[PDB]
Amino acid sequence: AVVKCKPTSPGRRHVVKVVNPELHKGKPFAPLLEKNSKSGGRNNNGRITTRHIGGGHKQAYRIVDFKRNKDGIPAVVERLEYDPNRSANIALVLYKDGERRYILAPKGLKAGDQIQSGVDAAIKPGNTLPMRNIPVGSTVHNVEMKPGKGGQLARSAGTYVQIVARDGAYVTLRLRSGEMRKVEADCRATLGEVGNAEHMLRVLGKAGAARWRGVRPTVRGTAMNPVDHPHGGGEGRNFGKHPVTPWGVQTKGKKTRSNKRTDKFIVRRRS
Amino acid sequence: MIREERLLKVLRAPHVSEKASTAMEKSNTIVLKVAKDATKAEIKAAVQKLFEVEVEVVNTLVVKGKVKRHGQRIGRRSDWKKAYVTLKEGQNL
Amino acid sequence: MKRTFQPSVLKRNRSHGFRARMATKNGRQVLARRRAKGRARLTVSK
RNA sequence: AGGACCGAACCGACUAAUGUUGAAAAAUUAGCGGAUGACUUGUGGCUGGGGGUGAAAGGCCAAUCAAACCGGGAGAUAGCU
RNA sequence: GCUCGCCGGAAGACCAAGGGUUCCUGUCCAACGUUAAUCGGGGCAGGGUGAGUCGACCCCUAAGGCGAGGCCGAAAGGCGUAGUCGAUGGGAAACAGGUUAAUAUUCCUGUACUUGGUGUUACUGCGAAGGGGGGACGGAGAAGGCUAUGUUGGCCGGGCGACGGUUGUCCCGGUUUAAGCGUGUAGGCUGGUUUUCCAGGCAAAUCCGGAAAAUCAAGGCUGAGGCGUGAUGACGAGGCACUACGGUGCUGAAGCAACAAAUGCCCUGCUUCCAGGAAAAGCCUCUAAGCAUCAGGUAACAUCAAAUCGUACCCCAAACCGACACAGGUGGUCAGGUAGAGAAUACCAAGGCGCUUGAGAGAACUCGGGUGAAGGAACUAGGCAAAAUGGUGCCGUAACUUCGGGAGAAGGCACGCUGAUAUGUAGGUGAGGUCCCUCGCGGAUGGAGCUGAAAUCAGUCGAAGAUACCAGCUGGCUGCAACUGUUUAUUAAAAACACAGCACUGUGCAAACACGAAAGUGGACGUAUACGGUGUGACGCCUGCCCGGUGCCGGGAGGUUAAUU
Repeated sequence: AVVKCKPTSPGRRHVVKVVNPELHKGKPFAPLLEKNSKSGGRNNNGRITTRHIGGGHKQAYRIVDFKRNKDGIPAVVERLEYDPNRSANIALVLYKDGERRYILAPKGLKAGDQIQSGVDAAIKPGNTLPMRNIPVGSTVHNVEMKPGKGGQLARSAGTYVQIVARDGAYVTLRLRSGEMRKVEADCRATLGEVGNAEHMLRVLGKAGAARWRGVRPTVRGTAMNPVDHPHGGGEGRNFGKHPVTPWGVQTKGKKTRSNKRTDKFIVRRRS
Repeated sequence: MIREERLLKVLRAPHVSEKASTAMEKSNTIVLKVAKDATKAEIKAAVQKLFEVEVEVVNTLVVKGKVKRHGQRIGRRSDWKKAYVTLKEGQNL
Repeated sequence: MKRTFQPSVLKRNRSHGFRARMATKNGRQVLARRRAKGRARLTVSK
């Protein structure tokens, strides 16, 4: 549920938060935990390569099964959990043979529900199978781009893909971006939408809330000096530039896609 | 723990001082200068063979040598190892 | 106030120690020039 | 519950006097702001000079940074004193 | 030596870092010491640092570093796999007393504990670089039980007072005791045991996980403190002997109870929230290769071993960073009495100090303060600076408002002391006794003793009772920025930067973008409810017209047009 906060202090007045009582309280399943090393946006040269990353809460990584290839063995959802590493929620599932895994929690799925993957699994939310066996028109998420590689499309909270056509060895997908894309039909997909669609209704309400998530301030170019940014300095508020990146490249309007090796899978670009 | 050639080179000198004399009267403990690289085991066996007395326990410290200036130049004395060698109740020498 | 030299033997030895000079070609040239000048102290040591 | 309120430690540095061959190459005294947070701090690490870092002041990068410091080209050049 | 004064959440004590003999003793005084200097952190000489259990080394990893081969690069080199390093984190064990001129959890006395080797003996499935468990983890908040510690009483020793009183409801001081061992408490968590079966745990598993029956209701785990023991002891005012007058020796009373009580401990808990909170080893268990009367495992007793380096002294400073014996800077630990909300503040204890030129004088002027007739902002750019307000409780409080606020708005009243209610009240704590008991560190009953705010009534002293230190000035109109934050270290803290929110725009993942001749990496172990760039800047009411210019996006016919031929 999305909840407004009362204005008992100025940084609270505009907080609107997503509170989900279905989520497990407390600690995760430890055997699927790995270390998660924060970067500050710096690469192996120690240089800031992506700005505005730093600080924010410590996080453990949950090992999540994007491949969903434990075929034939049914499973039941034990609980939904909060995962700091992504906007979606995850489900702790138990397989009939004693194994436990995490999966992306699709919308409507809850403790007790039964999932299953494989060429023959039932057409129902949370199930995974090759898209050559999902009816054209269906709605899927966690879609593979190569067979057995693992899901990569439509994982964020609320996203989904629609299979609009299947022909030959290829399906055509309407991605959430609006793009029409061809992907080979042996690629796996999971039925349903990713859960937590109300994610986009949060309002952080204050600056510290973005800091908790590891977002450092953005400094506008026109607030700098010429030596630092092409949007220069001035004398009072001045502009008169054509808006560019800090590196002199035209922001606003210039296409930067340059990938002839994958052009052929793009039926129609996003509009 | 021992080989006689080594045992003969481990004990360097008696150390004389009020603390060393009291340690003898009050605790049957003899104070020695020993080889810088000596171990408590070597010291205990060297004392037991050469001075022919039974040893209870050996305690050791390393003394930092004092520095002395000389106009623009310093001189430095040597570090050495002190041994508090406690004899057994039946005192000897 | 607070001054620029704040000592740390561990950090001293890591940045300027004998082994740190030996680790790179240019640090080994610091030591060459220093031996050719005839210095008494190649680095600050124990 | 809160980048909530008052207020020591702790962090800061709005006003004034003093000091200005100082007690101090930036402080002292009286007052002042924050004080569960975008807080504060110890230890160690990483980023290097047209480069870093910058909640952006051309700020900071070992007491003078619109291009650090050291050595070298080097006796640069100086129609100037 | 006797006084006086200063600090006492420090100006005391103890650590780390850093320094390195500055430590103790003797001796000396040229230079150093802002003066003299017999003195010194100064000169010279000698002395001094004692560890199985305190630290380091050691085992284990974090960020990150290095890196056999390897990938990449004119050379130099860059990156990186297996690995190997790297604490600021995890991993065995010791305490109280005594002692030196100077060390002590290290020496001594007493009493313990840990992990290995060896032997003996009884029992026994042992075995890892692997599996599983465990180690192992956040913020906030609540408050119950405790100890540290204090106060009073009791107890014991001593006292009878330089000046009115002081054999009593009087004065002073002491009333301290550890680890370890035993007990398993307040309290916290969790159902337990057996059997059977199984696509998981890279093979294997008697372990974990999963499934299915049976059966009992109490089982196990964690756990401050208390009590006992340790202690036949240590410590202890004082006493008696000696003393080179610095000391040394012998001896040694009481050593209890009640109440209060942490920010320490139970608590790595409990409750709750979102921002969802290291790793690896030690450890416990499971098997694999194997070994099978061997080995090895468990236990008791015995015995041996635990090396090496550090250990002096300064440490919020005269010994470290500041050229100085420099109003500066420097992380952690300890927290006594009275008043107090308090770690503020004032006065004190323990402890440490009077800050390394002093003596006089009592001009201007300067610095830092106190008081001020009448006036009260007339000062000045400006109330700059001063002066003022200042506590608790209760009564009371406007426009406006996003309904939280504004608000401690404003303003008012009370306030000491003594007695009564009540020789000490409401409450807190809780003994003897009586009874039960699955008998204990138990429950009920009982209310002694101890402790104890606040109110009303009456009285009373002063000019004044929040009496000192301490401790908001208040209100009205208006510009700007929503707000908390950030910034020119060292003339600018602001209206500047940031900010949540909004929009444009790029980006289908080997993403765009960025660091890199490259390999590699960040973005991200993310995937369009995502990531980057740009502008605007909470919220409310809203955001109109212009595509000629410049920029950008789309277009293919025609013209022009490169290398090439």
